[PDB]
Amino acid sequence: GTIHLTRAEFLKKIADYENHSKEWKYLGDKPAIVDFYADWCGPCKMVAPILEELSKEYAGKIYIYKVNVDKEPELARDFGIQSIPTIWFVPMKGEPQVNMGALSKEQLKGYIDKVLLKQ
Amino acid sequence: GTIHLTRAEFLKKIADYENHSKEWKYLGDKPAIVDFYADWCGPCKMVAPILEELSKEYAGKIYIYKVNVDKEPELARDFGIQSIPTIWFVPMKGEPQVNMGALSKEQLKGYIDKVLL
Ligand SMILES: [Zn+2]
Ligand SMILES: [Zn+2]
Repeated sequence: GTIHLTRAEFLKKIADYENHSKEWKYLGDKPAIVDFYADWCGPCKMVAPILEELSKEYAGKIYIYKVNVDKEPELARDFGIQSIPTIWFVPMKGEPQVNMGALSKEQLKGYIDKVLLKQ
Repeated sequence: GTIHLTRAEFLKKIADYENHSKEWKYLGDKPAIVDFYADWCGPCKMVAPILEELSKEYAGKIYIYKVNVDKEPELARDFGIQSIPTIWFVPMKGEPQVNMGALSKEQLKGYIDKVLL
């Protein structure tokens, strides 16, 4: 005849349907920096050229990404950006490490070496 | 040098971070009907015998399930049930086809032979 179904049975016979929160999973082929900045940020203008030269010095070893929070408000909001700049250090495996505020080249190199490249 | 990212590009190069994938993965070994009913439901009274009949003539081809929404409030709420009866036709692959309202034996056979089989 027809088959009566509890929710517990539904999960086994129909679909294990709950939309469980997704675990962080990096998709890039090299570790990365992700720099959340804005045009009106003072420090960022000094940091900007530092990131360009770091992207050359570590070329082939890392990516350095930039996100303009004004142009990408959904992304910025979803990641709770408050301090400008907010800099993410994203290793191939593990949770991103987050720094709020500006950093010197040597501070950046420190994070690149220890966090991105696992020295 | 540095690479600028749109959100769409972030989703590909960094992390597909939203809970927006989940694939509907039907777990059964044959197609199914799932009938969301309730005791307070008038038209369900007419549909019930029809389903039990269909349950027999298609035995081994499909399953016909029944969910009492008042006994399974989380299921009813999670799937946004808005009227009773609500009937699902669940294919081996693809999203289920959903019909709100009582159907006829002629109509149910329609979906079964065409959508399920
Ligand atoms: Zn979002
Ligand atoms: Zn739920």
